[PDB]
Amino acid sequence: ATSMAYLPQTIVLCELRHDASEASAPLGTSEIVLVPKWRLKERMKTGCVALVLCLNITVDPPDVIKISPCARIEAWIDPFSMAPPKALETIGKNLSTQYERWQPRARYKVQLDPTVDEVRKLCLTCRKYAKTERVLFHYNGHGVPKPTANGEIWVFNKSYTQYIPLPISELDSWLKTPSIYVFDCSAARMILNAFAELHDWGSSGSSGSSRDCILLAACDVHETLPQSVEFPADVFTSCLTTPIKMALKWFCRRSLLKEIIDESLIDRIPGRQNDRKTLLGELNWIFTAVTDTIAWNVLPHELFQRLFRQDLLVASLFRNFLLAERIMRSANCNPISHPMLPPTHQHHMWDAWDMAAEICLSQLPQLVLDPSTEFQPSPFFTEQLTAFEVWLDHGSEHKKPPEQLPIVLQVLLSQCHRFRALVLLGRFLDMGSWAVDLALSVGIFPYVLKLLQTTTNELRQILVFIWTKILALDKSCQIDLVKDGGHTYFIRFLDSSGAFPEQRAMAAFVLAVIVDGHRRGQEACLEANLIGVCLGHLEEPLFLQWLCLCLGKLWEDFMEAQIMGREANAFEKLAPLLSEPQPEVRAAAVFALGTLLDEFDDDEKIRAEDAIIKSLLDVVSDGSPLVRAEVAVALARFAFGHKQHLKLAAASYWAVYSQCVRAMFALAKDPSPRIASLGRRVLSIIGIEERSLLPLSTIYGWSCGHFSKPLSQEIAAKREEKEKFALEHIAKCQHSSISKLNNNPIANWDTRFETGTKTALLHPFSPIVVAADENERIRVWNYEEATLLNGFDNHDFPDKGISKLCLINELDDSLLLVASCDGSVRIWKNYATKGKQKLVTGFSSIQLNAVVDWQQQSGYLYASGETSTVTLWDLEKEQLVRSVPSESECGVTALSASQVHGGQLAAGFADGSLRLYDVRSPEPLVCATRPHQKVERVVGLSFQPGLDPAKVVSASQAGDIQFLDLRTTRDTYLTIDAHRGSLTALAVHRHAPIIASGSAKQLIKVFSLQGEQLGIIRYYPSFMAQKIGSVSCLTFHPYQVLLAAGAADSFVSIYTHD
Amino acid sequence: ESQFEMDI
Repeated sequence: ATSMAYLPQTIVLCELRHDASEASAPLGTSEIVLVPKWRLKERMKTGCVALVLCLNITVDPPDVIKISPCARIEAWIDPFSMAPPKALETIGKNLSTQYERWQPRARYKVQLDPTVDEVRKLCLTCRKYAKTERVLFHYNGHGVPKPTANGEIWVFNKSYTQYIPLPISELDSWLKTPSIYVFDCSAARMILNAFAELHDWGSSGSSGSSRDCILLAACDVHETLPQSVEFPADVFTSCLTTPIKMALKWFCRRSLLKEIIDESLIDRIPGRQNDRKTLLGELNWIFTAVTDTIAWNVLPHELFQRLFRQDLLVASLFRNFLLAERIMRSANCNPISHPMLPPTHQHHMWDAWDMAAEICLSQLPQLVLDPSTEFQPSPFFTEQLTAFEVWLDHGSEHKKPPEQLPIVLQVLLSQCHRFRALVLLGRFLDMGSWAVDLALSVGIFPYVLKLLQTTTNELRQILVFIWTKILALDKSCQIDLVKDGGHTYFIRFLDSSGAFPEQRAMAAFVLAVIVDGHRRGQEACLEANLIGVCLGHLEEPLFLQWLCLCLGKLWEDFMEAQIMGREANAFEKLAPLLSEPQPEVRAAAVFALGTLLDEFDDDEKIRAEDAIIKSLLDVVSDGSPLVRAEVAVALARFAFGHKQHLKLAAASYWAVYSQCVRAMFALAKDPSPRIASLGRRVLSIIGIEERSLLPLSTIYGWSCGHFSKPLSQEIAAKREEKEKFALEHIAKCQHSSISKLNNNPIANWDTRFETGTKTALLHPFSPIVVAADENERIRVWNYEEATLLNGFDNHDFPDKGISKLCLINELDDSLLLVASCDGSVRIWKNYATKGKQKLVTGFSSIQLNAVVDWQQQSGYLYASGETSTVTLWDLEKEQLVRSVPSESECGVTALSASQVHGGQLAAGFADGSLRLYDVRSPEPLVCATRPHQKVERVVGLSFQPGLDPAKVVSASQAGDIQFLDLRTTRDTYLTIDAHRGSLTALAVHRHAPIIASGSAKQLIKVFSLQGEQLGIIRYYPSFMAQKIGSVSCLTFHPYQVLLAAGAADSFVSIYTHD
Repeated sequence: ESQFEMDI
C-alpha cells in the first residue's frame, strides 16, 4: 500500500562495473592474459613408405606352424593361387595400394624377400626423399623366424638358403628422428623392447621415450599370430590398412555365426569410401567417428594431439590400431604401440559400431538384388547427438568431458545434421572457457573456420555465436580468420538481412578482436568498409558499446583508418554517445575518439583533433571512474603529441592547451586513487614530476569479459526480510507513545578522535554505528557487542574535511557514502568487515563547505555548499543530470532530500533563509521563506516524519527550531527555543514523532514533535578545556527510538527511551 | 588441407 513510498526498489552501484572481492578488474587493471596449450603447429607429413615382405612361399619357417587348415591369405590374396614369384608381386602391389588409400601423396617402395643390404638401401633412400618428413617402415616376417631377445629382425640371403638376422640398431641408424614402424610378425614386442634399449635413458618425462620414434607391433613377446582360417595371416596389417573389410568379415564369423549373411557381399559393398551418402562411405564415416571418439576419451590432450591430429596417416593407423586391439585380442594376441595407449577394447562405443555394422549388413542382401538406392542413412549420428544433449542438460558441470564431442565434430562435415550439431556445440561452448578449450582440443577450429564460407543464412546466427565464444577465450585466432577472409563473414552480419542487436554486438565484438593490434586485420577490415558499416548503425547500449570499441581498435595507431574516420564524420556520430546514460557507452566512445588522435596552422586534422580533445575534456569531470580513466588515457595520447605546447601552458598556469593542463591537475587530485595516479602519469609525460610510458586503455579488455561468460532467490529473501522489519518498526515508531529519554547512556565510547567526533550514522538493520573524525577517518563501532568492526582513512590527501555519511541500498547490502567538504564523494563496499573495504566509486560533486544528501528513491544525490547552485547527480547513470540555481546569493548550510517524495528537496541557508525545490520541474524553486528571524545560518533541517511535504527543519544557530508546513502557510506551525544561541546540531527522526538538538555549550535537549521536552543530556568534559562546543553528531536510528551523540572531546555516546 | 573432409 502507501508505505511502499518508504521502501524503494531502486538499487544503485551494484553493476558489473562496480565489481567486488576477487576482481578489481572493473577498469584500472589490464585484461587477463592467456597462455594456450593447444599449439602443435606442424601438420606433419609421412612423405615416404618402405614396404618389406619376408614371406618365403611354401617354405614355412621352423618355429611352429603345425595346423592343417592354417591361415595364409595376405593382402587379401591366396598366395597358393599364383605360384611364388607372381603371388609375391601381387601381394606387394595390393598392400601398397592398401596403404596408399590412407596417404596417397607419399612415395611407396616395396621390397620382396630382401637381403640385409637391400633393406639398408631401402631405408637409406627413404631418408633422402623425406628429410624432415616422416618415414613409414612396414615389416612382415611370416615366412622368416621370430624376432629375437637380442633385438633382431630376420631377412634373407640371396640364394634363400639362410635366414639372416638384421639388428634393430641398424634399422634405427638408417631411418632417423621422424619415423614410424609397423611389425606384422609373431613375437613383435621383442622388437619394441629392443627399440627402448637402443638409446640412453633420459631426454623425456613420460614412460620410457625420447625420440620421435613410433612403433606398432602385432602381438606380445610370448605370442604367435593366429593360424585359424577365420583370420588371414595378414590380420594386423589388414586391420591397420583395410579396417572396414576386416571389421565386417570378423563380425560375420564371430557374432551372427556367418551362415545367414553371405560373407562375399562384404567385397561387393556398394559406394565408395568418400561418399557419406553411399553405404560404404557412410560405414567408413561411422568407423572413423567411432574410433576417433574412443581415442579422445581414453587418451590425454597431448598424446591424442600427437597420434590422432598431427599426421593424417599416423592418425589413420592409430585409429585403425584400435580395431587391431579388439580383433587380435579374440585370437590370443595383444598388440602394443610405443606410445603405449590405455586399453580401448570393450569400450562402450564399439557397441554403437556393432549396432551400425549389423544394421548395414542386413541391408546389404537387398541392395545387391537391385541397385535400388534405398540406402537408409544410419541413425548413429542422430543417436549420439541426442546423448550429447542429455549431457548438456543433466550433468552440465566439469564432471568429466561429454564423450560425444569428437562425434559432434564429424557431424559438421556433412549438411545432414550440421545445424543441430552447431547448435549443440554452441550450447556447449556457452558453459565457459573450459568447454571452448575442450572443443579446440578435439580439433573443431579449422572446420568451424571453413563454415565461414557457407552462404546458408540458417547457419549464420549460430556461427557468429560459436566464434564469439572462441575469440572470447583465444584472441590469437585473429590471424587465421583474416588469412581465410572470415572477417568478411561478420561484416555482412553487421549489414544484416537478419535482425537482433544482441547478435550484432557479437559481430562487432568478433571484428574488434580480429582487428585488435592486427595491422593486416585493420587493413582487411578497412578495405571492407567496416568504418562505413559501423557508422551507419550510429544514426541498444551493448551494441553502441561494441560499435565504438570496433571503430576504436580499427583507427588505433593506423593513420590510414584515422583519415577515413575524419572524412566519414566519425567524430560527429561518436560525440553524442559521450552523453549516453550508460558509463560503458560513454567510456567506449571516449576510447574511440581517443584512438582517432596521432604556432597557428589549420589542416583537416587539426580541426578534428581540437574538436575531439574539446569533447573529451568535457567528460573529464564525469560521475563514473570508468569514463574518467578512458579520458585520462586519451589525454595521455594527446599529451604525447603536443608536449611542447603543453609544457608552455604549464609554465603560465603555475587556447585549447590551457584547458588540457587544468584537466591533468584535476585528474591528479581525483577522489578515485587509480584515476588520480592516471592523472599523475599524464603529468609526467608532459614533464611535471619511450611510448611505453603511455598508460593503456582498459574499457575494451573489461567489456570482452561479457562474452567470455555464459549467455536470485537468496537476494529477494534478505530483501523481504528487512522490508518486514522496516514496515513493522515504521508503524511502531509512529504509534508508540514515546515516553521520556533514559539519561543513563548505553555507551560512552572513546573513538580516540583527538580532536573529536564530527559526524555519525546508525545502521537500520544491525547494531552498528559509523563515526567520522575531522580528518575523515572512519570507525565502525558495534553497540551490541561493544567491539570495533573496521578502521579507515577515507582518502590519503593532506587537505581533509568530513561533510556527510549516508547509506545507499539499505535494503540489500549497504554501501557507505562519505562526502567531504571539498565536494568529493566516496562510496565504500564491505565497510563493516575487519579490513576488506573496497572503494566502489568516487566522483567530485560540485564543479566551499560542501553539503550533501542522498535520495535512495530517485537515485539522486544532491550536493551544494558555498556555491550559487544545487548540483544534481543521478547515480544510476553516474552523470551530472542538472545544475539548479539556488537563487539565494549566500551559501547552502544544510540540505535534506525527501525520502518519500523523489525530486523534492529542502535547503537551509547561511542567512537563515529556507527553500523548497522540486528538481523535476522547469522552475525548480518551489518556495522561499525566512522562518526564525535571527540572521544566522541554518545548522540543520529535515522533512517531518510522514507522507506530507511539511518540515521540522530550521534549527538555526540562534537556538530556535521552527516547525512549518509549506502547503498552507509560510509562518511557523510551532516554535521551540532549544538553546540560547550556539545551536550546533539537529536530529530529526525518520518515522517517530521526535527530534533532538545540540548546543555548543554542553547540552542535548530531546523534544516531541509537538514541543514537549522529552529529555536533557549534559555532555560533561573529561579535562578542563571546557570545549564541548562541537556537539556535532546527533542522529536517530531509522527504525528505532535510539539517539547517538558526540562532541569536541572524544566520546560517541548512545541513549534510548526506556 | 584438412584431416577430415568437409562438404561446404
